Amino acid sequence: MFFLKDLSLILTLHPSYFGPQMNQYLREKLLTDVEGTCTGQFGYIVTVLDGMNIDVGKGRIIPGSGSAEFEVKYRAVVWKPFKGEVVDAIVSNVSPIGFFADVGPLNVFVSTRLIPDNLVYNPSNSPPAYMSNDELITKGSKVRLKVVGTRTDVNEIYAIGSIKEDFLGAI
Amino acid sequence: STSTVGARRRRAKVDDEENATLLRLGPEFALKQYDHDGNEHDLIALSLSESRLLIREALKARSRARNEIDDDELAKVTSGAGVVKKTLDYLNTFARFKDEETCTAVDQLLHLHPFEIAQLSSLGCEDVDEAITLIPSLAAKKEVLQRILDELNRLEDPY
Amino acid sequence: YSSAPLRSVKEVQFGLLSPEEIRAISVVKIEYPEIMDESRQRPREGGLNDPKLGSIDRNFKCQTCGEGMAECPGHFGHMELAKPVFHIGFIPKIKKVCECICMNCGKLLLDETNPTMAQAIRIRDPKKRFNAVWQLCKTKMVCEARGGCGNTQPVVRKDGMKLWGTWQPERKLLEILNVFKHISPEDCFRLGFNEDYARPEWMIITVLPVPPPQVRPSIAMDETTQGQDDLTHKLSDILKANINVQKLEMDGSPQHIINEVEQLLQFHVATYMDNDIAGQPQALQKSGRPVKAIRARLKGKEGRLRGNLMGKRVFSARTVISGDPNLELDQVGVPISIAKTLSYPETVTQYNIHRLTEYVRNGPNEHPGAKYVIRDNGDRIDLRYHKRAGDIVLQYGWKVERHLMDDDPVLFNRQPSLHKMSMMAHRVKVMPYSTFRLNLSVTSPYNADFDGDEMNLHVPQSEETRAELSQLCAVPLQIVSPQSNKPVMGIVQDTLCGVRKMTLRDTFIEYEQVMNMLFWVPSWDGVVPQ
Amino acid sequence: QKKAMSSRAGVSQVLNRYTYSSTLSHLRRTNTPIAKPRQLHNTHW
Amino acid sequence: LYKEILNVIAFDGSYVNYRHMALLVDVMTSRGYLMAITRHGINRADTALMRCSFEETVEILFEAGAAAELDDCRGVSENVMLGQLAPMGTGAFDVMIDEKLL
Amino acid sequence: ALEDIMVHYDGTTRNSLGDIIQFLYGEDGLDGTQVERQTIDTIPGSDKAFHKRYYVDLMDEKNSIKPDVIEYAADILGDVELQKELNSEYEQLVSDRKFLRVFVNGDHNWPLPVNLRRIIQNAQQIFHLDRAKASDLTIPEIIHGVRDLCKKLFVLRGENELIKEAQQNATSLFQCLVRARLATRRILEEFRLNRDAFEWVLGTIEAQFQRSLVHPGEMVGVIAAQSIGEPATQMTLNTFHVTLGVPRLKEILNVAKNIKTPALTVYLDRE
Amino acid sequence: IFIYQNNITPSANKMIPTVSPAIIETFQESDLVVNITHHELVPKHIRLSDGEKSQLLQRYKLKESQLPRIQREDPVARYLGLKRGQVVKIIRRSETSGRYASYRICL
Amino acid sequence: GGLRFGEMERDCMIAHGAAGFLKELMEASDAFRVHVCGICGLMSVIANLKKNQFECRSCKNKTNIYQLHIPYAAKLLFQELMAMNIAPRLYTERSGVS
Amino acid sequence: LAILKEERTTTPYLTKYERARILGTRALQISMNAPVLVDIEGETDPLQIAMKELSQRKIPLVIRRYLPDGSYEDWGCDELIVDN
Ligand SMILES: [Zn+2]
Ligand SMILES: [Zn+2]
Ligand SMILES: [Zn+2]
Repeated sequence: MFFLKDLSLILTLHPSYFGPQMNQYLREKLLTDVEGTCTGQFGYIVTVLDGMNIDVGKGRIIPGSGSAEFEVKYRAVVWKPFKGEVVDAIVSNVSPIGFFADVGPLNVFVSTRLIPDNLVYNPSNSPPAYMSNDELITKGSKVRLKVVGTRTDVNEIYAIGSIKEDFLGAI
Repeated sequence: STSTVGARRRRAKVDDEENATLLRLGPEFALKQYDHDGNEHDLIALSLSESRLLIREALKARSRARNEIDDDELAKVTSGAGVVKKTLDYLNTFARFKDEETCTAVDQLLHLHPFEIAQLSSLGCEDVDEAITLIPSLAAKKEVLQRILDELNRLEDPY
Repeated sequence: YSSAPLRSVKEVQFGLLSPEEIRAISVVKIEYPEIMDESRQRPREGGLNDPKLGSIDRNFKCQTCGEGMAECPGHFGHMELAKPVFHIGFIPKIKKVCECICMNCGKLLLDETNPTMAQAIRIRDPKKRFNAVWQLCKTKMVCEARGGCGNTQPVVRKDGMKLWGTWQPERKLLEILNVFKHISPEDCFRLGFNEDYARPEWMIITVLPVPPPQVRPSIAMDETTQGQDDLTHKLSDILKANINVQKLEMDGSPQHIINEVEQLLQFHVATYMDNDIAGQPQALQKSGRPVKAIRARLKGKEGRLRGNLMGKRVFSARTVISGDPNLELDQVGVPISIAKTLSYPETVTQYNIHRLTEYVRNGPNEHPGAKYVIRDNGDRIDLRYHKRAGDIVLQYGWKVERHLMDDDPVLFNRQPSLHKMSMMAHRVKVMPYSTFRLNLSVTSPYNADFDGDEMNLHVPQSEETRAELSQLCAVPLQIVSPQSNKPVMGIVQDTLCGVRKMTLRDTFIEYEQVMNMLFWVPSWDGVVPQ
Repeated sequence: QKKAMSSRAGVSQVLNRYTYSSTLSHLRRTNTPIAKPRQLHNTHW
Repeated sequence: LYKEILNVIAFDGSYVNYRHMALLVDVMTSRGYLMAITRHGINRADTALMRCSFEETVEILFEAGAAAELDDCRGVSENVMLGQLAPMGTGAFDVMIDEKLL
Repeated sequence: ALEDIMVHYDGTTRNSLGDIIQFLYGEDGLDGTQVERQTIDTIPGSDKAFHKRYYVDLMDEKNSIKPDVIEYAADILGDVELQKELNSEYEQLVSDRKFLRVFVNGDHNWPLPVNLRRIIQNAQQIFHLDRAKASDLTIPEIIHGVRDLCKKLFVLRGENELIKEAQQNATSLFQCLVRARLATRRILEEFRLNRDAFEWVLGTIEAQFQRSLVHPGEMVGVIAAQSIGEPATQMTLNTFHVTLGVPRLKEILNVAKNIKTPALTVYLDRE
Repeated sequence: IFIYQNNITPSANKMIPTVSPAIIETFQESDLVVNITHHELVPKHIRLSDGEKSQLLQRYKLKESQLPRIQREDPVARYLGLKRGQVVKIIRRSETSGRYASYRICL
Repeated sequence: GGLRFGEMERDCMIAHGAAGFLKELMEASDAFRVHVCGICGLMSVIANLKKNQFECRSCKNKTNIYQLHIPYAAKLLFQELMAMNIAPRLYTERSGVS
Repeated sequence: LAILKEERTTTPYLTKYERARILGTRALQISMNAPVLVDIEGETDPLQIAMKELSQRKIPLVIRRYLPDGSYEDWGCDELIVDN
């Protein structure tokens, strides 16, 4: 599920920053605009590999003002959940409607309707949990879930899923 | 923004089928993606832990030319100063290995379409009935895989 | 500012609107044929123009995509025609196509099987292919049976806006579209088409694309008076010719008295796009007025392409010339009046802040002054009104529009402009009196005289624009004309005539004058020759 | 008038009034609907 | 062709430099034969927006959306029509800041 | 019809299709502005008067440079090795003379970059030369020096041969003009150039030339387009005082199939 | 190379391109009385091995079509017997440089 | 009004190789910011310039959008062509190469 | 694409258009409050400043010259001899 896709970015640069160590500023600004972004198109941009040899190529000077346009071509480590995909994360929260889990930079939520019936939502328990004929789930506990659907959002991609199939749940 | 190395010409005409573990990943992740130098290159499967390394390595040769704990530190120096922390804790509380060799091994072995070769590596598994289930794309792409599944827990670095 | 990335067109793709697309794009169902009046009440009926399209009256309103008049390009709407129509200008091809394809079936009339056809089929040229092809298939009229049903193909002819043929036995081809739709994909391509951007069928319109206000603006006579564009009519004429049609196909439909009403819509739609055809019927607007068809707005010269794009009216001024014998060759005296009108956007910089803050205080009415200050916040202060007129203390990065001053490179010209030299950059010299004062020796290049002749002046605007004007168009660079590898400016009239006299052995001058003469030479070394 | 612009514009103008000799001239004027006609023929004497 | 054009300028006392007439002469000639400088010549080569800016303006567009033509936007005209700097001398290249030397 | 025609960075005159209209603008790659009417000496005059000008014979009492011109006039008289470089040269000039008779008219006046007549007149007084006391150039100095020049009068630059050929090609005519004014005989007997002067004239011819080359960018087509139509606006529609002038140009640009005056001139046979 | 005196039959010549690889040409008599190349205006042409050609193209960065052409039924083209795809170097006198070197491919 | 910079005036500047100045048809006249679609190269885009919302339903997009600077006369050239059913697609990247 | 610093064929001299535009660009660049690499020896009009920046060949800029086929040749303002 984690990938290493070869992307690129464009940054306009004011003439001020036209010093001797410019390569440097573009690079550091690159990072400020990529590492931490999130598009349903490309997923979660989390880390830029091989910094050192980043590629800048010559940049062109926009005619009106003075800025230079650079097409920085790098490569980075990303992660974007797919439907039907199966992974497991640490349970993060938990209400009457289900519980949310955290797989990496993500948060997938499981509905009380997407669990095995014999596992009911615990009333006054701390921290609020779920009881099975044998199992018990809370914040801490580790769960392996299946991502049914995915909703692309702001600068975060959340999704939903169930543990109603087999080989899913606690471990 | 930030566009990839797949510049198609979307001329006017709404054809992006659903995404499923039917091995039908977005058009941006086809078994055949294109290299920065203008070459053809196989996708890049990155099972957990193996991911945990690529990361730890770059954050390091980074804090080099720039001049649970042993990773929280290398962060607040070479990192923009949250998504990663999470992707690092998680990728470190679930990573299934430790040595760049023990990880090399898994790959020198397993290497199926990239997504699988990875899922099999980052997901615990015992039965084929199990793997073939949590990785529903297999099923007919390898007789009941069982050997391999063992050979993993056998190189399953201790914790 | 628009967050969207800025780019330049590197390619243009042509094609024809697929009815389904026009539908998609439309923001107006456009059913009603009127304008607005909610029964006299002014607004814009959800019927025609603005049933969500662009808008009038200085009202952001426009489907909340606000922007009000300026910033909001138009918004297209549509209109489901009652029955398929011929795209006035394609009627030729639509016909040559049928001449090449069989009906009741819809496939080519010559396969790889026919030799002369192979050849045509290999001609790589979207146009000469469809050319050579038709030159073949226009003869055979037997859908020979490969594909089947040899139904004899009719010979088609053009009569007004309808294609008819004989098998004689005469019938008026309605039907066509259906046949086209069936035409095979590798066949679209066999003829001059493209399966993605323009399929043969779309040469017939189903759903009509209705263009928005900025296209057919209205011109009201204050408030309580009409004023509607030409097109905003033949849209309504069409709309009406559509309504009645349908209301004859859902009521006592006298099946052979409908067609008599279909031909009308076919026409009004021919009109709308083209109103200069063969089958006369000029189609005049109540009064005799011809009614400009869309294609009329484009015809070369005057029409958009050659009239508004290859050349437009453009920081420019023009008046009467009279030469001045005391102006450096490259200068050009500009009437104070004009300099106090034409400005120049000079960004604030710690080298000119001091002078600019002065020019600004000076206001738009003192000559060495300025007339507009623009802050980073894409907004403009009018130096002649703004309550903080004499106030303003600039900020590096702001731009100020100052009055043109001495030594500002500007493009001076006299047309007919048939020379590289009909336009030259001059040093500006603000002077009194209402006229452009140019040097004599720079007379013949423009080819002007002072019997009333006028001159156009243009003012550069960028820091480079200027440079480009002074480094290649400066009058001095122009002295040696490439067309005849010899100069192209000499000494005319008085100066010439007299220079002759002054030269003769008989011409002598005494000290008193030999002095006032040396004085007039500016470069004079300050040494009287023996 | 009507859908008949197929006429001739020029007949009847706006009498000049710049100078007296201007007005005289204007009245004593002739037209000719459109290299040989423009010539000053002999018959013109 | 040249000799004849030359003798037409020269029969008037006026002098023009070879290179000019030649270029014209050459342009007419090169495509194989005698391509006339007329609507039925140069304006008919493999040079849509362009040709559209001379004589058959509209139909030229019609049968351009008809066969779905693609325009480079390599023609001086295209760019003027677009409002972009055309690949003309001054714009027949790019200008980039060398960070290294900066 | 020529809009999109502009010299290209390789020196090709092409259009919006790359279609080469001219491989070297004007068949020389020179900008008309930097060109003037020069007179190719070699071409005109009698074979007699020609020889008495450029011919030098170190193996002869009457046809050798008098030692009042050169500084080694007597120490040079008779040298076999020198009289050979002097042959290469005189043998050249003759190749020229016959090669120029390109202009079957004999007219020796033509537009040519780098005005050499003046360029030398500048040396004339920059160093103040006396029509009396001798120069100081080896015969190798002169001859050899003018060869080294030709080498730097570069128009096209390419590494390969086809290009390197074009080089020599689109230049030639100049070189001949060059030799014509830099023949040992003239350079010493006509314009007594010192060793110094010569190294200057040379260096300048070279420099000047390089500036006289066309600039890639030059929107050539629109230029020639006007350059031609302009001197037409100044003509009369009349064909009075064979169909010529205004209507003729018209006739031509139309590639007319039936001109008013067809006519045709035929010359007798050799004899 | 047949030299028909007045004219060959339409039934006849319709048998030329019927024997490849070999190729055949037809020349009218009254059209070869005077060698056309001999003319004043006619500059010298020259053929080019598919080597000398595949060179010109690389040396000038040409896409074949971008090269000045010459007609198959061109008087000179016939004389030297060209073919669709062959190149020709033209070398003529020039009042500007002395000699210019142009090339025409044969369409 | 404003004096026209008609054809002939164009020509000259082009003769001068005065590239930029001539380009400067835009600054002294038309100019205008239109929003194209990265897919159906049209001036459809519903750009509500604030809440950034861009879109272009029918092509259902909100992600791939470009802004361009062309002479309004031209923006018009296109709206016109469309209402005559011809489609002037505007693309920001060459795909055909050469 | 590309083209080594080697095998470079174009003129080693600067076309009038190159210079004109270089000075052009660099001029507005300076007027955009950019940074200068010389001694404004009392100068204040950008085009002047740039004209100086030229004579001392300290204008960080590169001309990417295009060939009809599509390839190019990069040259620095420092390199390019500036006869004219
Ligand atoms: Zn709107
Ligand atoms: Zn059939
Ligand atoms: Zn679209």
